[PDB]
Amino acid sequence: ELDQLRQEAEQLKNQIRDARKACADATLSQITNNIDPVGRIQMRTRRTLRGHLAKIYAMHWGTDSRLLVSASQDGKLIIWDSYTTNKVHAIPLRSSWVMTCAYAPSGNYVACGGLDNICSIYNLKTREGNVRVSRELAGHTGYLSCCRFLDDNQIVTSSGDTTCALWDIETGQQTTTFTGHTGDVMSLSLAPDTRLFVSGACDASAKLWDVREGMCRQTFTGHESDINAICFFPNGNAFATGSDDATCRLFDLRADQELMTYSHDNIICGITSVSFSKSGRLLLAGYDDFNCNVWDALKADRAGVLAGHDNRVSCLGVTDDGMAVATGSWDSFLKIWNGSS
Amino acid sequence: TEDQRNEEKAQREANKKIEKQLQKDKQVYRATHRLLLLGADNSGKSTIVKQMRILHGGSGSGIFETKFQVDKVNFHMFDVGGQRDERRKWIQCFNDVTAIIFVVDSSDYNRLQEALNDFKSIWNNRWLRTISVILFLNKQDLLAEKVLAGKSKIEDYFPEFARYTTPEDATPEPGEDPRVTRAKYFIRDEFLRISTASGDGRHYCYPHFTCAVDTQNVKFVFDAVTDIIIKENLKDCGLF
Amino acid sequence: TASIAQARKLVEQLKMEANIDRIKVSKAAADLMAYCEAHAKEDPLLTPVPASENPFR
Amino acid sequence: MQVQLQESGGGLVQPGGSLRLSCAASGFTFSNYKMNWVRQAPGKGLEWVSDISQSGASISYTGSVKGRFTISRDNAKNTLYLQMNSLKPEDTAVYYCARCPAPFTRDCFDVTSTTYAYRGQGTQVTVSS
Amino acid sequence: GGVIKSIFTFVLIVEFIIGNLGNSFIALVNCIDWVKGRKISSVDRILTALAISRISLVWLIFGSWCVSVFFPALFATEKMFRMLTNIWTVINHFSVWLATGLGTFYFLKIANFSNSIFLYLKWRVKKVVLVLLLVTSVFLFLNIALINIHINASINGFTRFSSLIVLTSTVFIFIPFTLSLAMFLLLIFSMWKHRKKMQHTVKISGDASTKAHRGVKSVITFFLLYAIFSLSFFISVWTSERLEENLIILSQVMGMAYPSCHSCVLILGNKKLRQASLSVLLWLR
Ligand SMILES: CC(C)CCC[C@@H](C)[C@H]1CC[C@H]2[C@@H]3CC=C4C[C@@H](O)CC[C@]4(C)[C@H]3CC[C@]12C
Ligand SMILES: COc1cccc2c1cc([N+](=O)[O-])c1c(C(=O)O)cc3c(c12)OCO3
Ligand SMILES: COc1cccc2c1cc([N+](=O)[O-])c1c(C(=O)O)cc3c(c12)OCO3
Repeated sequence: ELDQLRQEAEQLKNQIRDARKACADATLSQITNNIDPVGRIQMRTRRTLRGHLAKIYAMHWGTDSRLLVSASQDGKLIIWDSYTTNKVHAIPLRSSWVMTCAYAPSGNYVACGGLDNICSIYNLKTREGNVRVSRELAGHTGYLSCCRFLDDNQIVTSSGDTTCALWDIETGQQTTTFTGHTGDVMSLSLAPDTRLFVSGACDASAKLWDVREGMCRQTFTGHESDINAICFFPNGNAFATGSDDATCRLFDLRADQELMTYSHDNIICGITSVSFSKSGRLLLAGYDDFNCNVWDALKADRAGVLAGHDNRVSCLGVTDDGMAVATGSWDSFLKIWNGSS
Repeated sequence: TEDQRNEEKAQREANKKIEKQLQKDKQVYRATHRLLLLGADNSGKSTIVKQMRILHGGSGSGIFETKFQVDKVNFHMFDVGGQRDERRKWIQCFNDVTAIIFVVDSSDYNRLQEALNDFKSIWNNRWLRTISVILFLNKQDLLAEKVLAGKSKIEDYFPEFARYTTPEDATPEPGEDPRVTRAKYFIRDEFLRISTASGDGRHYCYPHFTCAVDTQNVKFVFDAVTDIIIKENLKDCGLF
Repeated sequence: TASIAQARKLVEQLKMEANIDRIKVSKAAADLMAYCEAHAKEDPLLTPVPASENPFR
Repeated sequence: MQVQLQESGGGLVQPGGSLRLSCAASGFTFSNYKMNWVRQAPGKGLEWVSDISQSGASISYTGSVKGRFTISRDNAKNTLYLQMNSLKPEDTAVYYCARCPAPFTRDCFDVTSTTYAYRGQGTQVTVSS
Repeated sequence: GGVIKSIFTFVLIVEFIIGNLGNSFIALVNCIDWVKGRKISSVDRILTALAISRISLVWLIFGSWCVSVFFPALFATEKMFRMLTNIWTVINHFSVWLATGLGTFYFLKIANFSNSIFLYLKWRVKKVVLVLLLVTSVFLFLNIALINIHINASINGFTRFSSLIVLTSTVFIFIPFTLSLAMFLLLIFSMWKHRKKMQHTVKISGDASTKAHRGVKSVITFFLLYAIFSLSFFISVWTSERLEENLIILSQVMGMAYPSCHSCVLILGNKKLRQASLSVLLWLR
């Protein structure tokens, strides 16, 4: 009866495709034909943040848009004050292989993870001095690719074991395990309302999970390679996925289908990191060609190029106030980029 | 104001302490070499980690790291065994390693093609084009014990062994049959044909047949690492 | 029976996904239009903030 | 759309026969993806068999299929072909076509993995007499 | 008399030309890479500094020759002579010690010695070369003092005096050169020991090794040729009490030999410069 289930799966997939085709009344490029072009946007490196030894794999901005946490492959988590390019804390890490870092929205805890399979949560505002490992979360049978804090107590971590998870820091145990991805879950982003989160995997898919319920609401397909960068629209009703097919794609939750594909013939490298500006008009995508590209989101025009990194730009993040964009590369450098009037 | 001035002075003092610690860490980091152990499950890579963990000290959760001191030169070996069989995404964490020790079973003849395909994949990665591979053809004793005993001729797989002669260079061990040499160097020549028929001038493959003597293996790793360091110094000096 | 269970889980998830209310592309694209237009003035990367107010001067 | 690779062909064939396995791929630009053929023998793991590059210039095989089998890559029809000459009982296996991970690359790893996204369901080739 | 003078003049013109093309090539290629946002290694920074210093030296020597032929009046003002000598001593000191600093860079990054001092200096190559220049500033000062002492003594009391100052500056260039040659020999010794170790260990070769060997042979050839030529010049000045009436042109050609020949060797040795030279040769054809 396996053949019967396969036939039923094919029929349901065809039905969903037909529903999507019915819902595709027009193409986003048609509605955004009348938009005045964003113009050539040229932001400069306001501050270069040096001090890391090995490559920088992931960075996260704090809610105050001033402190940023950076993970390096040498085993270092540095909390930089972007305004004065001064390092506040330099946490040594047990396992040097770090691929994710998170700043708690409360600005108290810093998360890290990687090839050690463990999400290490570090308390910064301790009763005493120094920075110590507040908690270590184990239970993921794969490399931790992205970890994000919901509150000061709950953290969602996506791992290479084709699984995302929700952890209670105090309990130290998984509360809800999100399964259904076939490939390794690489990037994970939360909605502005921390109710749903969309996770991109290596199976050329993204999935919209409900945090409390624990079920995969929708699955978005369309990429031809690994979705290795995810980022919610500031509205919360769309997201952007960067893949190794050298394409970014704007998927939409309500229509449950792609809206538009940002790609160019010149670029053949995969996209490393994807971030939406505060207004959602700009998609800053990091590429393997040692530079970032700023696309228009509503149109598909390449608004700008953030050249200035020697190696691939591994991490990219816009601040909550949108005033700056930090791009960290494999050359042990993060650069803050800001636009000049 | 005064309070702001005191806060900025404190921030600069913390930054200075962090910079001192980072300078010390940089000294240690440049004093240690990164070795990534890759190979099949039948290959004895874990045996290698244990062999040099209890020979010069070592650290001792997924990654089985170890750190030792061979003639004052620090080495940081590590094996990633806690992950899944998909490796296109975490292998990228090892682009700056000094070397990749690829341990090959070299005694089963069934997974040898799988080993060659893995070697090709490692050799051709954009993130591993600049990384030299120290190839450790392990299980030489078993290779011999099967080659003399007959039973399963190697010619069944890899048909080119029918039209293969022992390389004129050669280096047979004191007591050894010519057939053992031919099989051994045929496997090594398959690996070197995979290595050389690709990017040159950025990374090299160092072949070594693993023996029961541990000191020879550690010496080969040390010598290969020294060659890699000298070659990367040549490249950074623009004399290559 | 692992394949049977995997296929059953796949078809159950696909059934959950199929009967999901879906809005036309035009309406949701217009929503993205409205969000981009309403919040365009407060985006510093799109419209650069004066150096007096920019903290990365 | 979804990455799909449907394989067709394969069946009971007497030893020493020939058979064409056709993998029709949809959902991606067939042109710029190195493509492999991988089989799985019963009671055994997945073994890479052949690979062909984007333009078709580079074709590589294993020892057991060095001269017997051939690989064709029709870009216009978005199809891959494995021609199977002088079949042997050692070839009784489930055959899959694998679009290896990244475009414009030949350094692709997870083609023989236990679980792999861009791999077809496959066709069962039995060479029972 | 006239024949040797004309021969030396033609040799001087050729040295001017090859120095100009070589050093302008180095400076232009590195500046092109810089303005185009390409890689800028420390070795090409030292190459830029060396090329600029060498082109300045070549300009100074050719201006000296222009003064001595096309306007032979300011050459004997007893003040322009001292001024030219002092500027040449300063620029040549900077250039020769920068070449020795490039040698120290190569030695401290490529050589593999087990001695504790070598490792201690190995991790501070920029500090080592900067300290080298700042220290050898004492050699610069003492050379300037000795040249000035000799010129004042001659003025108070010039072919023998010119010979003696030629000898003094030749010594002050021989010291950095001998240090650079000894350091190159130590690097070659490290190469030989490492090759012996890997031959015992078994290792394969390639085309890049062949190119590196060609570069090493070129550098050895240049060092030997310069050593024999400069020793010949020193012996000719010291011994030939005939005063060698045309000593000035010989001094100019010997002074300009280094900034041209060594720039050519550096072009042929550096991988980036070699690729640029091949590209330019292809573009010409
Ligand atoms: C052999 C190697 C070290 C090169 C040596 C070059 C030295 C010896 C050369 C280069 C520049 C030369 C000087 C250039 C111009 C003049 C002015 C003239 O009225 C007297 C000779 C005098 C003062 C030369 C003396 C020799 C000199 C200093
Ligand atoms: C292909 O060129 C080189 C290859 C390897 C070494 C050297 C070298 C070229 C030069 N050089 O500049 O002609 C030097 C010098 C020098 O002459 O400064 C001094 C040295 C050297 C080298 O090795 C250590 O000491
Ligand atoms: C301690 O070992 C060395 C010290 C100093 C130089 C070299 C060297 C070792 C090697 N090597 O790798 O054997 C080389 C090679 C080569 O053989 O690649 C080519 C070169 C070299 C060296 O100097 C310039 O050209």
